Amino acid sequence: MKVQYCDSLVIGGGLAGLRAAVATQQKGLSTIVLSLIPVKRSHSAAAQGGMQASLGNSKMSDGDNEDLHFMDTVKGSDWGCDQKVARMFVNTAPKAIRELAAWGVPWTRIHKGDRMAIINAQKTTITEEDFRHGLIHSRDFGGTKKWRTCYTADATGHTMLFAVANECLKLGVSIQDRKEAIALIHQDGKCYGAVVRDLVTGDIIAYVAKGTLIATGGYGRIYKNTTNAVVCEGTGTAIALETGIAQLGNMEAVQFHPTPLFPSGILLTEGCRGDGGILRDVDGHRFMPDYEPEKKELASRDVVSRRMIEHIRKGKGVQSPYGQHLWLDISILGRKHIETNLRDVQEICEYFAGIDPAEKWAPVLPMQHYSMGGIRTDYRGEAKLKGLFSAGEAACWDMHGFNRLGGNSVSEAVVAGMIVGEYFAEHCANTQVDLETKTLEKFVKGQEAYMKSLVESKGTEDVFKIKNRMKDVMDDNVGIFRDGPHLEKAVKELEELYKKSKNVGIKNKRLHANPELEEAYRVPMMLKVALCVAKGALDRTESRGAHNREDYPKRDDINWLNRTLASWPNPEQTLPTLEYEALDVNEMEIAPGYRGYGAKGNYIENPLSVKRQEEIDKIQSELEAAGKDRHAIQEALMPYELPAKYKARNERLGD
Amino acid sequence: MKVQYCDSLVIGGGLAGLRAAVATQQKGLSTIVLSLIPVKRSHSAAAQGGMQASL
Amino acid sequence: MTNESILESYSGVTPERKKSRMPAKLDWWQSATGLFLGLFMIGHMFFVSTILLGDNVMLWVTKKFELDFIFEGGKPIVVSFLAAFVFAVFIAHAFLAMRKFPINYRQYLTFKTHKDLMRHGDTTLWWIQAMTGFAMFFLGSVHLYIMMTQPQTIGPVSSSFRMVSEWMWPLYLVLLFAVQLHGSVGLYRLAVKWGWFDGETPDKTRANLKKLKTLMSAFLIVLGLLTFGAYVKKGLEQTDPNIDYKYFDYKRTH
Amino acid sequence: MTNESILESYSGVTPERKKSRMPAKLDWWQSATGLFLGLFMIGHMFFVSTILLGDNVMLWVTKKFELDFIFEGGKPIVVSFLAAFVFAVFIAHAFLAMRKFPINYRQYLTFKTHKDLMRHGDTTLWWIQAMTGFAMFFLGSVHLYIMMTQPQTIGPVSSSFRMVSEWMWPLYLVLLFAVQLHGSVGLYRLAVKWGWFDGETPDKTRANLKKLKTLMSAFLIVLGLLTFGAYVKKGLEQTDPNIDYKYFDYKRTH
Amino acid sequence: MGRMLTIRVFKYDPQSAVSKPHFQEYKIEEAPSMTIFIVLNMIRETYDPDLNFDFVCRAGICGSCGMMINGRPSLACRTLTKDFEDGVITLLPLPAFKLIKDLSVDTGNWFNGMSQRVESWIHAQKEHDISKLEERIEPEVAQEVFELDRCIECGCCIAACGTKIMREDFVGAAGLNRVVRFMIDPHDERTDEDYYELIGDDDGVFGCMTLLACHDVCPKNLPLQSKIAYLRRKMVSVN
Ligand SMILES: *Cc1cc2c(cc1C)nc1c(=O)[nH]c(=O)nc-1n2C[C@H](O)[C@H](O)[C@H](O)COP(=O)(O)OP(=O)(O)OC[C@H]1O[C@@H](n2cnc3c(N)ncnc32)[C@H](O)[C@@H]1O
Ligand SMILES: *Cc1cc2c(cc1C)nc1c(=O)[nH]c(=O)nc-1n2C[C@H](O)[C@H](O)[C@H](O)COP(=O)(O)OP(=O)(O)OC[C@H]1O[C@@H](n2cnc3c(N)ncnc32)[C@H](O)[C@@H]1O
Ligand code: HEM
Ligand code: HEM
Ligand code: HEM
Ligand code: HEM
Ligand SMILES: CCCCCCCCCCCCO[C@@H]1O[C@H](CO)[C@@H](O[C@H]2O[C@H](CO)[C@@H](O)[C@H](O)[C@H]2O)[C@H](O)[C@H]1O
Ligand SMILES: CCCCCCCCCCCCO[C@@H]1O[C@H](CO)[C@@H](O[C@H]2O[C@H](CO)[C@@H](O)[C@H](O)[C@H]2O)[C@H](O)[C@H]1O
Ligand code: SF4
Ligand code: F3S
Ligand code: FES
Ligand code: NA
Repeated sequence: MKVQYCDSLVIGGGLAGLRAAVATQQKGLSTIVLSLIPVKRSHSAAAQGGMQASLGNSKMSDGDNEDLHFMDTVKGSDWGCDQKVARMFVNTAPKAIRELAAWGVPWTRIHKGDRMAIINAQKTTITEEDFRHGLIHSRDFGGTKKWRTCYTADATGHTMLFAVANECLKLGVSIQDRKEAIALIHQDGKCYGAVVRDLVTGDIIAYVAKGTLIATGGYGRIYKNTTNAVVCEGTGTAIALETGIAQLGNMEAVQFHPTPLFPSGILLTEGCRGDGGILRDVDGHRFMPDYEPEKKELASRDVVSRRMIEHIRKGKGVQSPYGQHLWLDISILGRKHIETNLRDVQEICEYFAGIDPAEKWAPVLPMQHYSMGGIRTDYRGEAKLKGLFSAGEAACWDMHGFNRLGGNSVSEAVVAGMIVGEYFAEHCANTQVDLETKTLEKFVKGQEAYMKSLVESKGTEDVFKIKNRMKDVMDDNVGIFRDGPHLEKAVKELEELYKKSKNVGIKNKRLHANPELEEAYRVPMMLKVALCVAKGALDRTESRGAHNREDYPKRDDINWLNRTLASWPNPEQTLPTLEYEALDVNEMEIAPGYRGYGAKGNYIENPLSVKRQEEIDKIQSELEAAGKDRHAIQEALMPYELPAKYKARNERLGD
Repeated sequence: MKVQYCDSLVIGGGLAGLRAAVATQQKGLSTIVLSLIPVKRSHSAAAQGGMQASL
Repeated sequence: MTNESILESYSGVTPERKKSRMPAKLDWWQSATGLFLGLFMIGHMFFVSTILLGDNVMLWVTKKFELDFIFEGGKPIVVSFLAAFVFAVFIAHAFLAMRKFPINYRQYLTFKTHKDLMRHGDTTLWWIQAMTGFAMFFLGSVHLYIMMTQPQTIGPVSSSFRMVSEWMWPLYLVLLFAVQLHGSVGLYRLAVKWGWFDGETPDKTRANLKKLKTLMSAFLIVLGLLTFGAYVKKGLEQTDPNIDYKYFDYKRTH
Repeated sequence: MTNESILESYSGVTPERKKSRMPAKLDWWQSATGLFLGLFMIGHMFFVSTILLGDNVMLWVTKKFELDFIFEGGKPIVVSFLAAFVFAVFIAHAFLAMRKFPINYRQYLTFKTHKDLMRHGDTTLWWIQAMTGFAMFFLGSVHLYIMMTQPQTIGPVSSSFRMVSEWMWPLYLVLLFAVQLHGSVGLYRLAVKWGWFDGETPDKTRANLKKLKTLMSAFLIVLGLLTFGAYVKKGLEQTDPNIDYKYFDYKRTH
Repeated sequence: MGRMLTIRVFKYDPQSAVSKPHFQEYKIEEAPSMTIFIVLNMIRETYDPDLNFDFVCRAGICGSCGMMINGRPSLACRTLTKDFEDGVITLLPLPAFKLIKDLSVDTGNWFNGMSQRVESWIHAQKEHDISKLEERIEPEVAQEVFELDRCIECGCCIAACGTKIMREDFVGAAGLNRVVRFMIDPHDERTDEDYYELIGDDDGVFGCMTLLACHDVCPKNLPLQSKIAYLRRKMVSVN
């Protein structure tokens, strides 16, 4: 039997996994990072919008602080997030940016002077004073009043990922790519590592550790149309689920992006509409103003996606052999503007769409983009299965609730990497494990037998036909608009698809470097993940954040002010088990209310919310009258925890 | 902490250790042989008298 | 061998534990010798082409290089020293540049295959650099030794004799294309290798250097072929069996 | 490039999944060309030394190589083909053997240091092989081209002219030691490399081959120096400015 | 219609004793905006699930899909079939990298090795306090660093380099670019002498023969030509 030991095992080489690895390795814990691909090719590398952090450096960032970032996050989540976690996040984001700057990330900097900027409420001139010169800049992104999105020109995710990966190399972290975790090793409610398949040699290896962290990204590829890399299939999510102990949170909470290139799904940055991009229908008609007279093109991304689908359903979509879509017209911004401020988007439409944006319109359609759902953890990042931690998009630390803020996800990956990294390091250093070879052998032999059965299967089902049908079902029934009737149909078909995935037969019999065998074990995993999404969507009878039920259009703060928890305790069951974790309004710094975007009074108020709100207004007034600072007031409203190393306050321009 | 696992650990790379390693390795047991020096330099190499066996 | 060279051979570093600076010096000298030869050849093509302006012209130029304004009829031995010097640089350059040839079957096969698959101009041109370089080991040496040992046989008449009667034309014809291709490509790569003229628009500079390289080559090749014909034509007219052409030009002013 | 060469370049093996046989063929040809040149040179030294037996002797030998017994006064062009052939083998050998030179600073430094530390005869001799080989790129080419293009100028009189008047003696003196050292060491290493004569007592055979190598070298060097003096002495006596020595020997029987 | 494309692919499984290197052909009907990414996946799902290849972002951002396409190392996800007026496309794995199988090679681990070799990370004596204002940097400087930091470690400049193909220890264009990227970063305190200890040898900057194929194939259009020359001038002047 092959066994590899390390004090800290990290599964996933994206921003979250790599940053967590730095945290453990820097304190002498031997750590290994497993990854399907070279770590610098992780999906994190595709982020071009930026990272949200309340630095307050630039003119449009002036006055920004943790409180403002906190409120944008909570309201954006439509109150589905754990507010204490959101607080840990916003207070740490500034230091994540600064640490990365020290690590060489080439953040775009502010230069003194005036600049022609688009405010879309007063596209005037912005002035940056001399004392702001040379500091980290920020741009308009995510719809926040305060511009706090930091960026490195047009490749933020790329430069951030490379810096953290390079730090891992500096520290001697063991990076092992083309290695896939296919099962978690656990006993007595504790996680001791993972069974890993070497994608090149086909060897099945047991990686044991005092602590295991899953940072495998999102599960967007269960959909046909997604902005995600082809490796975002949620297998990390599935292996946690298949332990029968760890739970997944809000899997039905999936966010879509309104303007990805159709049908590829290649992203066309938000800056397009932010600059002046125009959405047009089959007749070339600018339709957003018809639905949103005020906001128009610049409405909340959440609203734009809905309007786009509505417009298509009204029969105004463009017919295509790949389906219906709409148009994105950016030519109107002028060739000059495009080649100087959107040179990146121009290259995309040419290299893939084969069109010059300064002349022709780009086909677009809303597609799956971010996974708020994931492995459920406490504020420390630990799952119900002891010793198993999770961070990044793969988790449901839940700072996002039912709607993640644009720019908060790459921010979370690094921040969680830092915070969960500390708690994870502490766990690995202080915990003591009992590694029984009997158990290791059972898991390793079990997977070797599984691989053999797949290769020997005489089943007649085709894995690709099954995977492709799953993706259509998800797109057709679990998208922007959902209803009970269609969701019930989706669940039944997914369950049938799952049963058939067990009768798959493959042509190539080899155990090594076999992409067909890889699909044979990944697809069944994706189906169980899809089932958690679809079933969670069917059972959640309300509309909240990105989850829109046409048959239940209102946000129900009375019956659904909670979090969906999915599990799969019995390996024989064909449907996930769903339970609910109620959100305690008493522990909320901000009581439920109007989220800011969308129709007003579209939520069923909870009497407890009103009570708490009054309680909050009272505490504020009293302390505020007593001449107390925002920090002391915050503590009085909702105290939260932070590792000692990150307890410090964030110095800002002007203190 | 640095840890290395194998099913069968052999300490000593002379005739006895190496022959025992063959026994375990041939049946699929991952085995490691630890030695102070390259195994072919073990004292066993100095024997010039011979090996007793009733052929 | 010295103690320091032993310590460097065995440790991989100098006694101060630093990497040798020799690789840097060798790189510098390879390019320096290359630059010298490249410029020298341009001047060489202009002087040797004076034959196109008339026998009296090149004859006059020839006498100047022999320090006419210092010695009576000039001393041919001056050209011998000049030739010896250029020969030394020729050898030093070949010695250093030779380090860059594919050196075994594997390297040769894989590079040749890569060159044909890529169809990349600057890669193909390096191959030409290597080929012409190897060829000049044999072609250039012949010419250099003769110029060094028979300087008094240089002239509109004597040079034409060697060209035709001594059958040097086949070697000159091949050497002409070899050294011009090698030389122009080399000067071009030298420019982009060290980036002396990069400036603010490197891609434009390179695009211009490539054009200049082609023009220079075309012009010098034409000029070279014309000059070639001149020497050949004259050599074919030397039919008087009673005239000593080889030393004719010398037998004019000692 | 062919599909097979692409498959071999990218996979490291032939389409049949076997290692290329080219390395073997190249090794064979390197030695074959070396053997040819080594033997050729021995014969060359005997025929060029006939000058020691008298002008009429070498003159007679010279006419035979020009196929005297087939053509009137023999055709010098015969020697041109002979020279061309040897030149081709010369180039092919240099091309193949060149693969064995130290090719970068590190290799040069470490080998040179090793050679001086070891004070090992056969290792030092290889260094001499490499040095003399590199030197002949320049020395040998000069002589080969001339023999190929001016075969009618070979003779007890004409050869002495080139030797002295055309200043070929300095090149011949150096080339003499270079090719003899290179040649004898090469034939010796060839014997122990392929072990043609190993037999039952390899160490004795090698000990004898080394002795034979030294004797052969000594004898041929002496003979070479005597022959050198002969050509030089005669060349120094050609003082008649009215006699065309270069083509004298040719002007005897067309 | 959409014209019939002839896809010729290199296939070889070094881990299988019976595998022999060879080409396999496929007939694919071209479609609008079709890329090699779409072509290879069509082949995998409907014609030959044996074929190995690596795609991740399918947007030309991650550097995963480099391969020889009609003799030129390119990003398959960014290559359009339309651009081949002939309908014949030959795919080979990137040379100069360890072959895994068919079109799949190990670029990732060679790059990690390269990154360690040139010590690809900020070298600074003191750690800046992350709870305080960041050190100021001129915007032009940040932009210059970003330009060289755009490298996606695709390996195209490594495979395009005849020098690397012949001499495997050569650090490559990507390695030379990485050195300059830190050289011009004010945060890194290394001097010219420090960099010389890294690439001041025949396996480093002096091993470059200026073939410039790296510059001409780089999908990110990095200024390799001028940056390598810049480095060469500085390293040759050390001491
Ligand atoms: C898709 C996308 C997302 C995105 C964005 C643009 C695009 C095209 N732009 C953003 C932006 O401007 N601002 C922002 O805040 N977020 C943006 N996002 C979303 C964001 O990039 C992601 O949420 C974030 O990068 C997620 O990071 P994370 O570290 O969590 O994950 P990852 O980068 O996807 O990497 C996952 C790793 O897991 C390995 N893996 C997966 N499964 C396995 C198994 N079974 N075994 C072993 N390893 C596994 C992957 O290989 C990878 O390394
Ligand atoms: C000394 C001697 C013995 C001998 C002999 C001639 C000499 C000079 N001639 C013999 C003969 O003709 N016939 C005969 O039957 N026996 C003869 N002997 C004795 C015989 O050779 C020995 O008894 C026999 O070789 C012992 O074999 P064994 O496999 O037991 O041991 P070894 O060869 O000495 O190797 C010991 C290995 O252990 C490693 N080592 C030791 N300590 C450590 C620690 N702490 N950690 C890791 N490795 C360790 C050594 O490195 C070695 O490989
Ligand atoms: C009049 C004769 C010659 C001229 C004008 C000349 C000129 C040049 C020039 C200008 C360069 C550029 C050097 C550099 O990039 O640093 C060059 C390169 C080179 N030369 Fe020559 N050369 C001559 C003879 C030779 C000979 C005899 C050889 C034989 C070994 C040779 C082999 C090479 C090679 C292989 C290169 C490429 C070196 C590299 O890639 O670094 N050259 N030469
Ligand atoms: C200081 C050294 C040199 C001197 C004095 C010199 C002199 C001459 C002279 C006088 C000629 C005319 C024909 C003749 O007299 O035989 C000539 C021709 C020629 N030389 Fe040189 N040369 C020198 C170096 C070189 C070198 C290094 C090369 C190239 C490796 C070279 C290449 C040629 C070529 C190709 C021709 C033919 C010109 C034509 O036909 O266009 N020479 N040289
Ligand atoms: C009349 C001229 C020459 C003669 C008589 C000659 C003869 C030989 C002989 C007999 C060998 C043995 C080959 C073997 O071991 O397979 C040898 C080796 C060698 N020769 Fe020459 N050679 C001549 C010219 C040259 C030239 C121009 C070069 C220049 C590159 C050269 C470079 C070498 C080298 C480096 C070796 C050693 C090869 C090895 O170690 O495998 N030779 N030569
Ligand atoms: C078929 C080709 C060859 C022919 C026809 C030939 C002919 C001659 C002749 C006639 C001489 C006398 C001097 C003169 O006429 O200039 C001579 C001398 C000489 N040759 Fe060759 N040779 C040939 C090849 C070689 C080769 C390949 C080498 C060595 C690389 C060589 C080395 C020498 C040396 C060193 C001398 C001086 C002899 C002495 O002074 O002892 N020859 N050759
Ligand atoms: C172009 C000048 C070359 C510069 C000199 C240094 C590099 C070349 C010599 C070192 C490597 C030896 O190179 C080896 O030569 C032999 C030629 O007999 C080649 O042999 C191959 O090409 C030659 C020439 O097209 C064919 O006639 C032959 O049938 C074919 O098998 C080997 O594929 C090559 O690997
Ligand atoms: C002897 C013939 C050599 C065969 C040709 C192929 C091998 C040699 C060339 C390839 C390697 C380059 O070799 C490099 O040359 C330079 C000469 O300028 C040497 O330089 C060293 O030796 C030379 C000669 O004694 C000294 O004048 C110099 O001061 C010293 O630093 C380098 O230590 C060597 O590594
Ligand atoms: S320098 Fe260009 S071609 Fe080379 S790895 Fe980087 S992005 Fe790819
Ligand atoms: S192609 Fe290679 S030789 Fe230098 S110029 Fe680029 S790294
Ligand atoms: S798949 Fe990422 S660049 Fe091609
Ligand atoms: Na999530």
